[PDB]
Amino acid sequence: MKVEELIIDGFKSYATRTVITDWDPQFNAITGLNGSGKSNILDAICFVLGIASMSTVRASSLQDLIYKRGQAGVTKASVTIVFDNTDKSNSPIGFTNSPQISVTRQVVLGGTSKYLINGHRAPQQSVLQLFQSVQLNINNPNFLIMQGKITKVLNMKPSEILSLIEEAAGTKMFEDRREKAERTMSKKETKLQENRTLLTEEIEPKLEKLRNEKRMFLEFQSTQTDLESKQLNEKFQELRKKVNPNIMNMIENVEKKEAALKTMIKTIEKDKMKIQETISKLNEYKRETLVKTWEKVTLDFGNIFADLLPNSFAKLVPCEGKDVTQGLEVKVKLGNIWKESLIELSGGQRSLIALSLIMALLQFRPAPMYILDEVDAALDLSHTQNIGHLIKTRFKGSQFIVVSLKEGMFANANRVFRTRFQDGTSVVSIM
Amino acid sequence: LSEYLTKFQTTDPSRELNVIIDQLADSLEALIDLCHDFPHLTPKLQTQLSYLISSSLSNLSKDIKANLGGLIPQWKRHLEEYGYLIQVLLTFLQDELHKVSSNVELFKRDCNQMENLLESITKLLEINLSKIFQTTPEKDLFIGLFTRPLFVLLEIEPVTKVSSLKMFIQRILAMCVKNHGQSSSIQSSLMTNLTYFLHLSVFNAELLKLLNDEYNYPQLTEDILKEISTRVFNAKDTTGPKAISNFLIKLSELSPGIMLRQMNLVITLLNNSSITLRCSVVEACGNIVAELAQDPQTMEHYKQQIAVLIELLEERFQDSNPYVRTKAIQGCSKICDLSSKFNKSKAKFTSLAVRSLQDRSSLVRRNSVKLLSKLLLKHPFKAIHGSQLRLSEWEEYLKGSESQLTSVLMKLKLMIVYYKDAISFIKEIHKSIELISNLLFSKNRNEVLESMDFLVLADAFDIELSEFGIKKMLHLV
Amino acid sequence: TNRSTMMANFEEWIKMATDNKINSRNSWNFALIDYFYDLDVLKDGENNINFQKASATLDGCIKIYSSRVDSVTTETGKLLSGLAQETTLVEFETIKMKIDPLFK
DNA sequence: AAAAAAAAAAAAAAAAAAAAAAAAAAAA
DNA sequence: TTTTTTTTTTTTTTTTTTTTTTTTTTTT
Ligand SMILES: Nc1ncnc2c1ncn2[C@@H]1O[C@H](COP(=O)(O)OP(=O)(O)O)[C@@H](O)[C@H]1O
Ligand code: BEF
Ligand SMILES: [Mg+2]
Repeated sequence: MKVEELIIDGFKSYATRTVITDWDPQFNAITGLNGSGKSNILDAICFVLGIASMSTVRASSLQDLIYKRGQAGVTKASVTIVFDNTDKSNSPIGFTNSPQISVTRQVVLGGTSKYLINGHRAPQQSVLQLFQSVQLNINNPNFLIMQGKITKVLNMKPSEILSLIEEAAGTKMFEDRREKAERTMSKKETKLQENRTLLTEEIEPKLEKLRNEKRMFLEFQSTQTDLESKQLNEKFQELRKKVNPNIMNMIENVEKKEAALKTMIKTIEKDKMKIQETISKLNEYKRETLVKTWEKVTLDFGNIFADLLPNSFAKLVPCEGKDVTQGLEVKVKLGNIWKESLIELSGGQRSLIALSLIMALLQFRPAPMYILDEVDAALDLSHTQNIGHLIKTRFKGSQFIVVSLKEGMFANANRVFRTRFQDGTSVVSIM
Repeated sequence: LSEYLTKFQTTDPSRELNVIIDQLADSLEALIDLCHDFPHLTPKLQTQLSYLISSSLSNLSKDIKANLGGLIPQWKRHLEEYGYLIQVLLTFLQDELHKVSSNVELFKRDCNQMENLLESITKLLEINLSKIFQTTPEKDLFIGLFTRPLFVLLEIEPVTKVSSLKMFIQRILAMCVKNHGQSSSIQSSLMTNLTYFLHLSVFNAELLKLLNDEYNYPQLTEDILKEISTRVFNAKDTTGPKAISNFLIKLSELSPGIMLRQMNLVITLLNNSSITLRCSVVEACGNIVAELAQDPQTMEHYKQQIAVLIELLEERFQDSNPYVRTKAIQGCSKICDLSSKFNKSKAKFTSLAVRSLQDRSSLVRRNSVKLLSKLLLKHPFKAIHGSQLRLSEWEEYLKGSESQLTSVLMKLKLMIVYYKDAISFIKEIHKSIELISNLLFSKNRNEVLESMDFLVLADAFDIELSEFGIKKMLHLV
Repeated sequence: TNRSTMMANFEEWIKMATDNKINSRNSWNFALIDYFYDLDVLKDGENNINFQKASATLDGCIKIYSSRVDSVTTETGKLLSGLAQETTLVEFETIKMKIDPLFK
């Protein structure tokens, strides 16, 4: 996606309209004092993507994301992100013809999460599929690491590791969408059955009623041609109760419309059957796609962990007796012995394992951006420098936004953004 | 004939085409067989065949006009096959015309041959055609053979859009309803089109206006209005109600006087829960009064009807939804924009507006303030004694008139009544200005702009409290 | 040359589905469900399924299905409307509504 | 005796769809 | 300039998704 500018207005510490540009699409680092606003910048980036879990980014509701709740004068908080669509390979499916895409999220004391795409109002869903189509699914992230969560990566359940694996190769964004499609189709079949019930319950007896009214006219027509004597005139006068002189046109129109309705219903059923068959073949295919993705990610994970620490290895394996689709767990080997439990590993070792997994996922399919918050918290200076050098040189590919407090990673960073809490708000400067 | 219709509904040509041309200028079956293969036959020969049949039909119409026992059965039979053939032509032309615009050069070609056939059919229909078909069923079937393809063609939206074809169809239907006594069938067809489509309400209204104005035949539109009043709708579609609302609005804007006759029964539609229907009824009443206030003979004839419509207009300000109130406010705005009588109704409008300024609906508030602004701009109290109103000055003039107080008695009584009405109007305007200054701090940008415009107009028409609002406006920075 | 036309129609239909421009009127005009059934459109150059295209096709198919269901429902409503042949006033009390700049 | 996963239902809140009014571009 | 069409933006109503408790459960 290659974001090039970020606009923050009224969001947490950034009360004034701060626009930060010149994003080098190779390596971006953010530095500053404690409480400067680097994690606030990351939180603002997370906000525009459409995060739903409010407890994630240091908040309880939508009101506290504004400068000072609903008070202090600031009433609206807007976050704007602008990417670059020069490369059409890594472009949204529905926005391949629109370069320089922009996404804005605004929150007001009255309103809730107003979304704008390219200046036009869009629903929350629209931005959700927009960001999911480019692997930026923030609800179940594969590129996002918060502050203090680097050591807890190995503590996630096997189901979440499986979801992390599925985030690659497009396996994700498919389970939830099939589930939503099934819910929508089940809801629509209730209405379809309702329409069929009214068609077969009330309309048909009216069809026989109008057919009975049709015969009466055929006779009454002859009676009229003779009239054109007194007893026949009296009979004609008495029969002018259900004659319905315009029965022919009305019954013809009703029959034509009913035939059209039946054809539409039959085509709807055929479309339903085709959709179900397509979904079946699609998930049968994604099963093997997941097999390939798991194998490749496991091999890359092992290689990266072997490279990071010379005398260690790692792998991803299914459960003790369950298959791959049930869940995936991490196994580590030190020296020549495997470790039964991962709880005895060091914090630095856990951080290295998490980084190796993230880099394996990048090597399989690089996400447009990778965001890291205090990634070197439990890593020594040598490991921090090695990680920074490897990110600068070997991995590349994607755009890295790393918040670091140690010189090891931002010494060689291609672009550096330095934050100061100047006067009530936070400001960002180059280098 | 009947077997031919049953079969048609259930279901190198160039060499024969030249033969048919010479013969006209078992050959009858050959022409039908040639005409039955239009979807496969080349578009080139279709134009020539249509021109030939149009010319032959026009020549036969001219011959019939020149003639009028005689050879009545022969001419009747010949007209019967010609009507069947022109129905086949119309059906085959609307075929693939439904396909196109659902290319454009074929569209123009089809439309052109269509207007040719429309001139041919109008020349056919201009004759009396009454004595040749003694029995009513035969005439009904013959003219249905003409009309049903016309409605099937009107089903297509560009056909309704194109003015030439629309006018030709309207003229055909007007002539039919005027002379062939098929009001019931035409009304039923129009009602089916209205209830099944949304793009034919304007067409129906224009056809009814043409029929009325140029044929002196309001029976069809009165029957249509009665049927619309007596119909009931279901909640799920709302498309029938929307089409009926559009048709009513168009008919009110075009020809209000004729529909005034059946508006007494049309009012019963307001009891329905249809928002569109209620809005259409109130807007139609407003349009009728607005376009009938011009004619003094029309007032002298329909004082009671206009009064009851206006009274319903004031009374409809109270409803759960704001849309009917907004439509009533536009009706009142049109009435007050009219330069005419009913100063009592104008004062009632002023009172209703100042009372409804505090509505929870921003749209209704905006429209009430706009109504009050137009009232200030065209208040009747400006013919004499200037056009500037001031509370202290008017009170001083009233006190002077009271101190000074047959012909002289009535003059003083009228002056006192006028001064009291002016004082009441100025008090209501002062209250409205105060309320609008209070309300100015509102979220709606359009509401703020229109309240500012009202305050500016009130300040221009010098008022003691206007400066108050002016200061409020200064506070809008 | 059918492949190029199919790709163009697929692209425009996916764009329209993303733009949320599909409704009941244009339901029976753009039938991409047939293209969804023939998965050759949503394949890469190595006979692999492009799941972003698959998700787009699923979204379009569901939207078109919902639009067609709504069209059937309104046609049925029209049929019952064509075959089927108070006290809306409310007291005005319920219609009542019931320093910031310089302070800011 | 005692410690922690887990299925389940209703209340509140975010959000999408329907419907009409206002504003800018386009054809006659 | 006048009129039709687009489209965007104003509420109102309904829909969907959240988070509350409420029990229910089994192995140590
Ligand atoms: N809703 C809020 N309103 C006002 N200030 C906030 C809000 N949320 C966070 N802050 C302030 O912003 C700062 C964020 O610092 P942070 O970016 O986490 O520092 P670092 O980047 O060094 O981790 C905190 O010190 C906090 O006081
Ligand atoms: F806990 Be060690 F510093 F990795
Ligand atoms: Mg932080």
